[PDB]
Amino acid sequence: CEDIIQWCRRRLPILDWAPHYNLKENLLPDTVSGIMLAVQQVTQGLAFAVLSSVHPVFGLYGSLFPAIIYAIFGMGHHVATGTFALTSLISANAVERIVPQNMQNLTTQSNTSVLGLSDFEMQRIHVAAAVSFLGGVIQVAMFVLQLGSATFVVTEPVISAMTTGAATHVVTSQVKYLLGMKMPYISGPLGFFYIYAYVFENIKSVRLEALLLSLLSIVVLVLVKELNEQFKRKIKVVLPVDLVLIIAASFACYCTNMENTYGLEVVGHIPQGIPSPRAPPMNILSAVITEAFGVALVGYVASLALAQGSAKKFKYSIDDNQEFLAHGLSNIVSSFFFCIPSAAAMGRTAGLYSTGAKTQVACLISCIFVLIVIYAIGPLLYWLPMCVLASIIVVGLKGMLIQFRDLKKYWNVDKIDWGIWVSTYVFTICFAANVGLLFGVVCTIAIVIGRFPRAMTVSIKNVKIISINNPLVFLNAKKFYTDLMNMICYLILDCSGFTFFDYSGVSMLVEVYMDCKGRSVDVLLAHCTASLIKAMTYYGNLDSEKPIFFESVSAAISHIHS
Amino acid sequence: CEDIIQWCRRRLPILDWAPHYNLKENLLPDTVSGIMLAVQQVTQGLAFAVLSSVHPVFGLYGSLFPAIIYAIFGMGHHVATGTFALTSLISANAVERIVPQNMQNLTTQSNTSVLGLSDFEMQRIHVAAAVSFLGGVIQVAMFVLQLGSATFVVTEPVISAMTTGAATHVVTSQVKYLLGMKMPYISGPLGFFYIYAYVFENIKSVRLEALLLSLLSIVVLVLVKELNEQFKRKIKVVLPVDLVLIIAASFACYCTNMENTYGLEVVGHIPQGIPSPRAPPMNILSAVITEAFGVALVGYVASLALAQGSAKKFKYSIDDNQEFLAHGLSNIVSSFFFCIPSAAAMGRTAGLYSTGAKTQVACLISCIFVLIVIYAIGPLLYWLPMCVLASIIVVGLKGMLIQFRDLKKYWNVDKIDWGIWVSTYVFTICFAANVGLLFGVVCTIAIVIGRFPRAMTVSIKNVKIISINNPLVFLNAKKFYTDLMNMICYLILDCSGFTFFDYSGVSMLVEVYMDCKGRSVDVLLAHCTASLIKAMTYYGNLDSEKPIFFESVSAAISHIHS
Ligand SMILES: [I-]
Ligand SMILES: [I-]
Ligand SMILES: [I-]
Ligand SMILES: [I-]
Repeated sequence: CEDIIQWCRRRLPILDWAPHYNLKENLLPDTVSGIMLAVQQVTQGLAFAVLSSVHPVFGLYGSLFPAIIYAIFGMGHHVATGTFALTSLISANAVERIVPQNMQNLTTQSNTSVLGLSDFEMQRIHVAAAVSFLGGVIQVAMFVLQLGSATFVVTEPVISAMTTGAATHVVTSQVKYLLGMKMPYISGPLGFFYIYAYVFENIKSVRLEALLLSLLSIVVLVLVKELNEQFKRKIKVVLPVDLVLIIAASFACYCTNMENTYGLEVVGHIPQGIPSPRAPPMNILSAVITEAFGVALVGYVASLALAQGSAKKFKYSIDDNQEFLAHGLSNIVSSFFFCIPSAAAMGRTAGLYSTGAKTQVACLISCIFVLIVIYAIGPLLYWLPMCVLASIIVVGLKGMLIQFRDLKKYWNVDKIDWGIWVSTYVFTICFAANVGLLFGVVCTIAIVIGRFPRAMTVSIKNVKIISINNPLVFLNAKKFYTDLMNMICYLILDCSGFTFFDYSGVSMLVEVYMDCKGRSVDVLLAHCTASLIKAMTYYGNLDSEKPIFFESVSAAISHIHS
Repeated sequence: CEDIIQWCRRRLPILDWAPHYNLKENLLPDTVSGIMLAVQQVTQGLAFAVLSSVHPVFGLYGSLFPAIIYAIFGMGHHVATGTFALTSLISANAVERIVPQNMQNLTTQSNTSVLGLSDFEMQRIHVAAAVSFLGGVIQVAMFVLQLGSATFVVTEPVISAMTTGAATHVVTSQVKYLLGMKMPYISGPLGFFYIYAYVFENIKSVRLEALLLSLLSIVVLVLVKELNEQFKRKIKVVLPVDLVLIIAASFACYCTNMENTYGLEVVGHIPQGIPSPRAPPMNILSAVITEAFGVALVGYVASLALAQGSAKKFKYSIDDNQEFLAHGLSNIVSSFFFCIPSAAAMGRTAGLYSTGAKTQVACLISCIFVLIVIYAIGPLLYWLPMCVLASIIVVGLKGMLIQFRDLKKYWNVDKIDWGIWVSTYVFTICFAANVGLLFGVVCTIAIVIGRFPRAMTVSIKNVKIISINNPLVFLNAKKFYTDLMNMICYLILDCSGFTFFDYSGVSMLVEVYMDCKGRSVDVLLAHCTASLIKAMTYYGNLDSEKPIFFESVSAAISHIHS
């Protein structure tokens, strides 16, 4: 049928922009954006595969396949799917719990040892792929039963606080690389403070060379990135400072013995790869349920925020339910190619904004470059120090960390969203990002619920006319009663603003009617829609041959003159 | 201070009705109600202490102390605290899990064997007392932080469905006594069907004498109780059919060997009691957390419903937070006297209505009679068959079971509360009463939340005037936008019905203003309270020297004429 064809065409938004592509003004900016995004995605993939307690080579795969799937199935134009450290910090818990460090040695190194990797490295990527697969199927299920229409519960302050707290957590997790020391996997309901306790207790074990390298890299990156923004009118491009820093650090670590003399840590091997696809270990799909739910929700909300921001900024329309399908398909297809959970990072979107990308082609061209890294520039990334990579990551987290300035706006506007922001931030700092999101949503719903029984439900208009403003539900059913008995020969209830109700509202309206009848004051109603009339005539046994319901306030006023 | 004194006086409502008592028209009906309630409380205490997997003598204690404490600390007039089978069915789970049947034999019978009971009987009453104590402290804590104001979330259909399902469960639990067979403790997420599966698989083990006795008792009870109400005008009293049935059954079981010849089951010993108070075992207070929460919530909700019904019927005012304190104190004080969890049953309230009780004195006089049962009529309750007791209980459950007629009203009024009723009933039948209550509350909140983004948010009134009906929160912030852009030189937003908002509402209002400015249509506002003006001027950078906010619609109309 025609409707079936329309439905099928609505699930592939690429056909909306592929034939309409213009190679006269949407090619050069898209190409430049792709080149500038390739290095960002490569560095983020490496640093967030190390953050996910898997081999760094798998973050490179995480920057290739989900981007293609989202380009085919995604609605947002400036959304670049990838590694997204927020989900890596969640999958690391499952990876470290199922496969702890005590099985590091005495391995096989053969018997389906994919790539050139040793054993105990496939045991961890298998758990990560299982987490990705379960998160993808959860997202697809949430697409089937249309929960994308229920995304209004996640408000702006909750997402802002959760992302700021997660940025602080990611900054904390990179501290050991900037300092140069080694720490065990510390996680839990208060790991943020335990990490710094460990750092301060072992302050004599830090390496000065790593500290100076990280400080120099951070200073140079911040200086170049802040000087380029202010001089945008003169310099009409974006300076690739990250690429220059990576090349300089690698060349300085190679034309020395800085891996041996001044004991440093570098990115290990990165073998040339893309092996044959393999199904994830469905045996583990029962022990990673909570991590799968956490990634499937956190990644979706963080990516939907970016998609909605892009749609608002560039004046186009997106669907909150198509993002569910796009992200679920990305995760499911990626889990077969040894990929960690994927989502959209705000830094890549900000880079796309600053470069001038137009369509999803900029997110595809970068993939073409990532392939080149897999097969050609793979072994070349041996001498990049982890201090420089950590400096790059913490400088790129600036957009997420700068969201502390929303506190002034929330204080000057609401002062109730200010408290929600602060509570969500402290919960995200203490426990985690998913706990922070859940707490924020629950707190928002509870606050909005506890504000109906303490708000004015009627308005007196200048026989007296009383207009019913808000809908009459169980939330403000009793408050309505005491609102109407407090404002007491005739009475007109203008029900034009009375849209929807329930059993409690109808029962309370009938109770008000009978109580006013008992106190020798008549109650004439108004528009009252058409279902309200039926409900009130059934509940109150109201006879149809008595004038109670009128078509307008003027009709009731005319009925008074009789 | 005077406020402290008034606060302390508000916590003892007995002083509100003790000195104002009138022993002219509030004594004879109160005395008759007390006499007619004593036998009801005795039978329910016995049959609900057996239902709680403890000795039947402890249900007699459960009908004595919480009644006194609620009389001192309670607001409702026709509320009689006691055993309340709904809470017994919850505490039985803890009793049977902590102390299962396999240690019934090989006991000590000494070393602080209270009263004359064997051991393994104190082991169960200790667990029940711990459950009641923890529930009481939970209720007192819920009184401290004033959660009694947040009781509007529990609606009438949820309570009705939960009570009907629990009544069906209680009818199921008494089936073995009516039939005469014996069953092991069956409970779980589908125990209601497993009980009947056991009954049908062992249909050859039922006792005919017990079945005929139960059928005769049920028929006589129903006949007398339905003939008495319909001849209320002639018979100006309530016939004590339960007392006559108990005496007749006991006397016909004594002047025969019906405990031996036609093998029956009778009430065991009922020793003369009221022992010394003893603190409940605090070692167990960690294994009964869920049962304590279940009783503390179900009992409070089912008793608050009755208190509110009484207040509405007899035109007085109660406090939803004082009931928390009264019930918590009742449970805590009763836990020291070997009592099972306590609450208010609907049958006792219906009996109080039908007798003519006026104050809480009718709930105290019965206590005086219960004392007589403890010390004098204790051993006399040996030959009462369990078939007659089960018949009495299932006939008394008529008020709870008749609530199926609310389905017609809910169908003819709402059709959305009808679905909530049905869903809560089926969940209560499947799992339990507490699960049913939780599901009902969550379903009500979810349905009410889902109904905001699909309701009309504005109303055009006959330049064009558009009145803002509902509050602008995150629930209907987006729906408002598309509601106002769809209805599009001048535009007036009558903000009289606009009462409370949040960040999302203010941001959406400012977005509508800017978009209308871009489309060359001016937006003039209205009353707009006083904080809305500040929020809109801050968020939108609105200058105070431009006419945007007016005091009334007529002022805006006058501004047009310029
Ligand atoms: I990120
Ligand atoms: I996190
Ligand atoms: I009951
Ligand atoms: I139950």
